[PDB]
Amino acid sequence: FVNQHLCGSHLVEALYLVCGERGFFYTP
Amino acid sequence: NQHLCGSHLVEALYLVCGERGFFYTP
Amino acid sequence: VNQHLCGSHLVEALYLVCGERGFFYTP
Amino acid sequence: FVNQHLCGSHLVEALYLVCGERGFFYTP
Amino acid sequence: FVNQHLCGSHLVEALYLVCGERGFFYTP
Amino acid sequence: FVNQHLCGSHLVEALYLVCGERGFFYTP
Amino acid sequence: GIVEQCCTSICSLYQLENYCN
Amino acid sequence: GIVEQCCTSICSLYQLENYCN
Amino acid sequence: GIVEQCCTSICSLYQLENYCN
Amino acid sequence: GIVEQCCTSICSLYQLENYCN
Amino acid sequence: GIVEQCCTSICSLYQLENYCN
Amino acid sequence: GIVEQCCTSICSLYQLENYCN
Ligand SMILES: [Cl-]
Ligand SMILES: [Cl-]
Ligand SMILES: [Zn+2]
Ligand SMILES: [Zn+2]
Repeated sequence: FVNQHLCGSHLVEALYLVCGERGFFYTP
Repeated sequence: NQHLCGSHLVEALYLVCGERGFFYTP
Repeated sequence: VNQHLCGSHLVEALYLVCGERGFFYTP
Repeated sequence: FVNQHLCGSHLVEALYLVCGERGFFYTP
Repeated sequence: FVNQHLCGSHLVEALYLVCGERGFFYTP
Repeated sequence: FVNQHLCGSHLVEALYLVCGERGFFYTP
Repeated sequence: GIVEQCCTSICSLYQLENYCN
Repeated sequence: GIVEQCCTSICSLYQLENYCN
Repeated sequence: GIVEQCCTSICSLYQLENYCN
Repeated sequence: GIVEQCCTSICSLYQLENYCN
Repeated sequence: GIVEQCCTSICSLYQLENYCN
Repeated sequence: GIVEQCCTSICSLYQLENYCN
């Protein structure tokens, strides 16, 4: 689904900002 | 400079890695 | 709007994917 | 060449908005 | 849905660009 | 400065997320 | 607001200019 | 996962923080 | 075009590459 | 201002929050 | 080109429109 | 890491792919 795809793109951006030095795990 | 670049990296990794995804560490 | 937003992500994707080749964007 | 690469990313975004239905040719 | 949130995110990008040195006000 | 210009784009993006319903006043 | 006007239909550059300072 | 919870409804900074490493 | 092929089903790196110069 | 603090040095969310309305 | 003209000094939208096809 | 390798010189797609998990 392209809607999940576009949303996920904004999620990793938010996580990038929010999680900081901890970083994060992304997996669909 | 590194924070801005890293933002584009994560966007790039999101696209390139596909179903695998990735782990982001600074 | 959704089609416009999708296009915004597509041209970013092409910028990355096409590299030195570049691309032709037409709506 | 990271600055030119980061700039190019924002340039195409900008072109995407400004050109509307005309579209644009992007070339490095 | 998060459509309005995703949309607003692209809106502030466009306003940043359209407005130049003037800048803008952002209120939902 | 184009580097300053690129940075501000990421700033308004971030403020959009952080400020939520508060919103913000962008002014260079 | 801007969401009502510009998230249902694409706003022109002129319409975007409305929210400039 | 993060998609069902945060792509169906908007997630707060706090909700997003759960998916941090 | 690319919008028709890539805005409902996700396009791969390979599929996107078809629209490069 | 925000450029001095967040473009020469990295700003956290908490730091960004100072520039909210 | 556009990189030479617009990546050290800011190009306005009006200036950018020159690169539309 | 990725910042050292890809923020000083541009990384190709394949080089970026090295950091997929
Ligand atoms: Cl979107
Ligand atoms: Cl940047
Ligand atoms: Zn988007
Ligand atoms: Zn950037």
